[PDB]
Amino acid sequence: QISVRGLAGVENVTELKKNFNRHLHFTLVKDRNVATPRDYYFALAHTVRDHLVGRWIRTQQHYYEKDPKRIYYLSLEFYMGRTLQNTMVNLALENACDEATYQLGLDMEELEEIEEDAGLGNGGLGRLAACFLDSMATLGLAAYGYGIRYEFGIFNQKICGGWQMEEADDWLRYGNPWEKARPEFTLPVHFYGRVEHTSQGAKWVDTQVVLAMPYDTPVPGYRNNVVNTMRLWSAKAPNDGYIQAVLDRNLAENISRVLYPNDNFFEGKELRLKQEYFVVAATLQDIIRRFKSSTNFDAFPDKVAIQLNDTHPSLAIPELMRVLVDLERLDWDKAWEVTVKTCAYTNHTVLPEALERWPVHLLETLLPRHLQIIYEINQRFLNRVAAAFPGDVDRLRRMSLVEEGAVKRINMAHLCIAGSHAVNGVARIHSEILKKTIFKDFYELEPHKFQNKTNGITPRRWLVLCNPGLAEIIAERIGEEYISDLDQLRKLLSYVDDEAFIRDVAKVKQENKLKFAAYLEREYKVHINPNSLFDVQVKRIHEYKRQLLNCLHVITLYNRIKKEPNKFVVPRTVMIGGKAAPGYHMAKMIIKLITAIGDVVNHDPVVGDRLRVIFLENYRVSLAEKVIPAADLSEQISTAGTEASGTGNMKFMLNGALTIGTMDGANVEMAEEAGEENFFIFGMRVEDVDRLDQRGYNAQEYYDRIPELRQIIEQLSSGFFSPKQPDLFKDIVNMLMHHDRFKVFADYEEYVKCQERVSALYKNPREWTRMVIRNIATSGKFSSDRTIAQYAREIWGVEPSRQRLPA
Amino acid sequence: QISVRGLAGVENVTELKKNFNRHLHFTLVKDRNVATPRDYYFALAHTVRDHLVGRWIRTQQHYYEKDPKRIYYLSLEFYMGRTLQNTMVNLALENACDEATYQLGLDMEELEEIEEDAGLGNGGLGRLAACFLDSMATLGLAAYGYGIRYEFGIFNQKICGGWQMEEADDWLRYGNPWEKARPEFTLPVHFYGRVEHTSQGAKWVDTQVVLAMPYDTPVPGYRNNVVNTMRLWSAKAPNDGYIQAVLDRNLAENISRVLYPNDNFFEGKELRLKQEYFVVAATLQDIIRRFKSSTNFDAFPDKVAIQLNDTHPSLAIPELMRVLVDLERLDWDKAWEVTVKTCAYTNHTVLPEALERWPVHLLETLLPRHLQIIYEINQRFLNRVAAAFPGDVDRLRRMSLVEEGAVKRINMAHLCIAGSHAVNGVARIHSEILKKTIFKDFYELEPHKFQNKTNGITPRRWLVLCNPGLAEIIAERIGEEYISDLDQLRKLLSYVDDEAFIRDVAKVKQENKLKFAAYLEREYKVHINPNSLFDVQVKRIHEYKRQLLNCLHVITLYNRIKKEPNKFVVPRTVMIGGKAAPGYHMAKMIIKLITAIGDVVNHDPVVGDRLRVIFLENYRVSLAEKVIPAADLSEQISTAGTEASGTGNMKFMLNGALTIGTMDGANVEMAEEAGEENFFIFGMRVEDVDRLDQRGYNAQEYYDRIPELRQIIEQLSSGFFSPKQPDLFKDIVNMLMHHDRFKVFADYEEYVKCQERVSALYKNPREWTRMVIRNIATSGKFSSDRTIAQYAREIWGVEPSRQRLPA
Ligand SMILES: CC(C)(C)c1ccc(C(=O)NC(=O)N[C@@H]2O[C@H](CO)[C@@H](O)[C@H](O)[C@H]2O)cc1
Ligand SMILES: CC(C)(C)c1ccc(C(=O)NC(=O)N[C@@H]2O[C@H](CO)[C@@H](O)[C@H](O)[C@H]2O)cc1
Ligand SMILES: O=c1[nH]cnc2c1ncn2[C@@H]1O[C@H](COP(=O)(O)O)[C@@H](O)[C@H]1O
Ligand SMILES: O=c1[nH]cnc2c1ncn2[C@@H]1O[C@H](COP(=O)(O)O)[C@@H](O)[C@H]1O
Ligand SMILES: *Cc1c(COP(=O)(O)O)cnc(C)c1O
Ligand SMILES: *Cc1c(COP(=O)(O)O)cnc(C)c1O
Repeated sequence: QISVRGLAGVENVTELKKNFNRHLHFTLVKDRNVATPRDYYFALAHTVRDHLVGRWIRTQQHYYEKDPKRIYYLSLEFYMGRTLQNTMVNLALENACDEATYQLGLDMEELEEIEEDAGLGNGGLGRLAACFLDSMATLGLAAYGYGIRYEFGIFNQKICGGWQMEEADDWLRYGNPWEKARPEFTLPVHFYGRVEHTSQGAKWVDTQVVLAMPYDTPVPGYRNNVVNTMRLWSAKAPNDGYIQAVLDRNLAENISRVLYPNDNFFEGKELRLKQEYFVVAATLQDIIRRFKSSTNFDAFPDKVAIQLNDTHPSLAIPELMRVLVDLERLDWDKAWEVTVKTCAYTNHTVLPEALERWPVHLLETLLPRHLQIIYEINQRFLNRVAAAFPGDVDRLRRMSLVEEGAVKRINMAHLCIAGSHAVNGVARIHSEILKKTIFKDFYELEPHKFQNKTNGITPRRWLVLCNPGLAEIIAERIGEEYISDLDQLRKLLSYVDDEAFIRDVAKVKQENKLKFAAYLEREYKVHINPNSLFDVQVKRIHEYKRQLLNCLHVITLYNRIKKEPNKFVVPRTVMIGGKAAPGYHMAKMIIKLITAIGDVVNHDPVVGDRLRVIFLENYRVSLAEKVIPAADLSEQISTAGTEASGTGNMKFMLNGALTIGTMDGANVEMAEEAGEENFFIFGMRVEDVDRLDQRGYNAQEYYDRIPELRQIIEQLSSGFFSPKQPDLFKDIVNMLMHHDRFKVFADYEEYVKCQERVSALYKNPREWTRMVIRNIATSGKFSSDRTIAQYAREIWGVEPSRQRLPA
Repeated sequence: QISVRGLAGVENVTELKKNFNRHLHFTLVKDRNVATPRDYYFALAHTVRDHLVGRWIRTQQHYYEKDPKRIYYLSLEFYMGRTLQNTMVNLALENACDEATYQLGLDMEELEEIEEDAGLGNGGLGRLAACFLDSMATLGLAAYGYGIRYEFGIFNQKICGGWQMEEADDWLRYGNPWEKARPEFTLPVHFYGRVEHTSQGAKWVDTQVVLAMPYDTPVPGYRNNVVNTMRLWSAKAPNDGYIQAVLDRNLAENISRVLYPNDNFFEGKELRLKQEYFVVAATLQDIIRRFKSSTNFDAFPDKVAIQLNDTHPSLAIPELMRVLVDLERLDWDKAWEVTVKTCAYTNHTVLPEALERWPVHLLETLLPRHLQIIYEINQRFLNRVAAAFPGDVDRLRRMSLVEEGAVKRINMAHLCIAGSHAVNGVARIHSEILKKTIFKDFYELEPHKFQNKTNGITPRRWLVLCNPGLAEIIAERIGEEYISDLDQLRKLLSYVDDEAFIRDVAKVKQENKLKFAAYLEREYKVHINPNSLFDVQVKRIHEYKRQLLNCLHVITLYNRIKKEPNKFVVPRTVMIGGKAAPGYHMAKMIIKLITAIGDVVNHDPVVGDRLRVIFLENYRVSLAEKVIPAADLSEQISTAGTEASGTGNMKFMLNGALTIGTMDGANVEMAEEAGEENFFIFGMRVEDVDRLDQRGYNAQEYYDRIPELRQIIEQLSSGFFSPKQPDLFKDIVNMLMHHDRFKVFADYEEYVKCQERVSALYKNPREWTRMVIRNIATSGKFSSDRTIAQYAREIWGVEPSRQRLPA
């Protein structure tokens, strides 16, 4: 149908059709008479998977022969989503599979909806790992993603009576055609035990063993025949009254059972610590095995890079030391030199409650040798600080890896900085804040260590796959090369006054909105006006992300309508979606508030179709691919200095939405690229937040001076949005009035005013679309290909390559 | 190589080779350079599996079209063993696969050894179900095997310091290529809750739900293109703080985790009760669904037969009533008529400790509605007894399904007789004992209900597969038809004086013994003399099976050698193998005794190679296929009246061993078929055991009157067989002297004398072999094809058919 989806050649279509039928018969053991749409999905999945295999085997043997430096990306999260369409796109099979399935009497889009998301992540950090895997394969790097194969990923979110309900994400129920179990490569991981000192060093003895079984998933590059590996570990009990002993195997296998869904507050839970060590210990054995199959560990950093995605795999640092010192018998200083040159650490937040600080007593019991190594790292590190800053005793206590107090803790971020040659933030403003605030002491000691690597998203999934209509109209003008070189989108600026292109951009958006409006009715029975402004905020529910500020605007619009009903206002569909961490009470209250506002707003006859408030249930990668192409306005309204980067912001920019946002995270660089005149910027900057903190933030002041804000707070308190439980939202009101860390009231006035400027522009479709074109055209910097190329050159010491491998 | 293994045509060999390579590449994701023998096994398994699929789909659709009466064989055990060779044999692919693999540079026999046994059973009862599945497919019956997919089958047995150690049988670790998961056909099973009475009958409410997910395994008939289904249920939790709730899913899924390995003593364990209901509830929903896809349940018994393998699935009876009465709204009397005509029950033991008697309080909590139904069945049944035998109050308490006492129990055997139209024993003597002793009252009420169905074994696995050499020399003389018509073996009697045939039979046995002698050295480092008499007792360790009597003979031979060292004795290799139930202390002591005897006997220089005692570790189906073809003497020495049938006895007879045994179980019919002169019969008959019980069994009498027996007991007591723990075997001595239920001493003298007659004949190879020929020639009755044909005609009301389906 469309050009960017590849060729539908007679020979390939014929071939796909027969392999589809072969799988339906031999693989699924079904005939056409009893086959369901799910059976047809699996037959297609296996057919497409066949095309990966040859390339997968030859890529991996190519690495064995040529022995390039290997990149190991360690993460507890890989938020992969669906694999079928992505595979077709990267292999140039989409039009051929569409044609083949059409000829068999099937709709491929319907078959695509059957696949479960691989939801092995919480949000941005997990999705970043997924985009990075795609870019690393596309750039021809010898890269491996290492993580945990959770049996249950992020919970499915049900909304019952306006409240979030969690249910198990049983994503493996019908099987996973993409993975290959490798039980032959199972490795032992040790826990507990004790440390024995002998003539020849320390020995870790009397341990309990858990087996780590790898499952490999192919990661195809974009049309370069490169297929890399994501290896995820599954926990297995070793084979050595009777009935109970067998049933107790579950205890060991619980390690890989479920993803921890708390993304707001660090809890030192033992099972989580086991998960973190499990991935680290199994992965490092793999790394060393592969290195030895190339005695001398001087070349180790020349052949290995380990990237730590946050501090979650930080135990890699003392584990590498343990292996080099205890097992390989290297002296401490040499082992440390190797470790530092091998490891690099990425930080994703400055919020203190989201930083890992493990109680010493847990590490003492679970990993006694690792604690000894950490103490030794700390002593040697603090000797360097003391020599650099003589007599500065407070610096010594501030920089210590060991935190004293009620309970002693290890600061995993401090461990990571000490043991890494590079530390990066994820957007320019974020990396600056790190140097000026929480890691200031470390920056003063080792300035060379600190870098910025602004985040990005893959334009394969986040344009070509989810928005083929926009990809096509772009390709008509400038060709197809931009898909792996997103900077080429700048060429679109010469079409900003092109009447045909303006109309096409606006047409693609309208089609996306109609399609999403139809999805909503079919799947959830909710009716929206497709001519309204699609006002979208989708992301995990957090106080810092300020879904509450959005809520206040929505109520303001409602109250204004009720005051002057016969006055014209630009119609809006306000959509808010995202999951809340199960133990995050305030986030769960915010979801309830959103639905409660909807219950009042959506049923007021005076409002009509001029304002609709919808909570988007079960927000996940597959839903993002649907809603983002349909959005007109992207809400990126975190308190300045709190959102390290954001990546959803970039997805919306690439897909033709305009952005309303604070000068926070990557928003700053986005506005810089597009021009501030083409962005809806409002609110306090970081410096204004700082000035307000020094003075003391008093929410009462805003309540007293803004009548419209007062009315909303009174409405909340009095039970206007909860008639049968008048005090339902008292926690929210109390927080806003007395202990709001994120200064919602302080940005209210400027936010509302900025929103009026948005409505004013939307009234002029031609100028709206021209501003959209200016955004899409300057979104090139935010490709994860750019991000990964910078990691490769500036941290890993390897050169990217767009050169194709033989098919 | 050999004729019975089929054709190796140029076209088939070429085809198998390329499909092997396709699976290695696309299915296993491996290249020849890194592939291991295990990879090669899996590639072959998938290639052979492909040939099943077409026939599997067409067999099942044929049943849907023709709608024949369906046979449902319900068992908690299916002792399947390995599947690869059996599949090749039944599909006539063995020579072709041998040739194809040879041309690829691989040894197929080596690849065969890689496959794990499906050890989903304990012993004879579980293996009977497996043989029955093979025969039902071979006889063209629309038969389904229904059971539980245990994650862990019968434990692997390790011997450490002479003691049995158990370890988990992780048979699914590398995957199972034979099964197909059918998650789309998952069904709910209910537990706990309470019973609510309404206007329209009872309702079972407030239950906990566990999901039953089916896995289907193909069961190919012998060269008839029939492929039936074995459906095994796996337990799954339904999808509806957070972390713990997810981890607690294990509780539900534990139902299908492990096979209970106690085959000696009934323990009323709750998890076992859950297993029994789980298989029954899921299976019956399947049966009813399939029946409704043919309102009127009058035709139900015309379209459905349910065979209960022991009382383990006895809950089928009240569950069928529950469904018909509570859900389908049939009146009680009609539902009962249907139930009785549908169900049949097979008994496998008369030993009271092995009979299921479930505590009322467990059933009350777990299955409250089923208990109500059982009580109602009992009241109506006892009203019939009272009308038939007026005033016989003791009969009423004897026949009750409810047993009064300290704890009230349900007698599941009584439930089965009441609710079945047919009750059978498993050998003629066994079925007679049932009528005369434990089920006498029931036989007097309903004589028509009671039948015999003498057990059998499949000649595919137990001759063609495990003993191809013997199968071939038989086929040379009489052709190949005997493989599915074992009675044709009678034609071999005209070759009893044929000098060529005598030599060939003796040659095949010698080759089998050399091969097994080599297996022992290679896998266990034990050295045996292949010219000795192979004296074999393999079966589960039980007091009734009297491995202890064998032990006493072995010590007698040793003591006789030590007394007269320079006297000639026929050299023997005495092999004893079998697992003991983990909680069966006496059985574990018996294993220790066997190894302890070996430790003394095998290292005495005076003995030389004249006597060797070996414990065969980890006895299982795959080991039986190796040792049975190598045996000269089959030990079948249970106390008369205790072994219901035996099936191992039949395996040895088919494979050219002579039998030493008591007149117990099927031994009686075996001796009848072969002629008593061609059997080594010794010991008390059932009547002699009865006379001894009435008198009172006093072991001291035998000790006092037999000097050779006294010496052995003194040796045991004094620590001759345990120098470092002199009192190690005190439990065994005490049992033998004071509380031996199985009268080991009473059969000692006749056993030893009979063993001398065996040695005398072995000294004359020609006459030994002629007696062997007489046994093989008359083993035809003991084919499970004969057994199943009798079930089909006399119980199920269906006609067998050797007619081939189109390929
Ligand atoms: C330590 C613990 C509380 C368990 C925890 C666990 C997970 C998270 C988590 O999911 N954390 C994020 O997604 N972090 C996100 O990372 C992306 C990518 O750089 C950024 O764009 C975004 O600004 C940042 O908030 C945060 C905290
Ligand atoms: C009730 C419980 C104690 C759990 C239990 C569980 C399993 C068994 C068990 O495995 N039981 C047998 O194998 N029984 C065997 O069945 C075969 C086939 O008919 C006969 O040849 C043989 O004589 C008989 O002992 C016996 C008892
Ligand atoms: O020892 C070897 N000989 C030949 N190829 C090898 C060897 N080891 C690894 N490979 C290749 O590398 C791949 C496996 O890589 P690895 O398991 O990640 O180390 C396989 O697909 C092989 O093609
Ligand atoms: O409704 C039907 N239409 C056509 N074939 C059916 C239907 N139901 C069952 N079958 C056939 O019967 C087989 C499944 O049988 P069942 O699941 O055991 O009842 C399938 O392989 C089909 O070929
Ligand atoms: C991109 C993405 C995120 C991250 O969004 P932010 O607005 O940057 O927090 C979270 N969840 C999903 C499913 C995503 O795709
Ligand atoms: C045949 C068989 C049995 C049954 O043997 P008996 O001597 O009849 O008890 C037990 N286990 C296995 C593995 C068998 O093959």
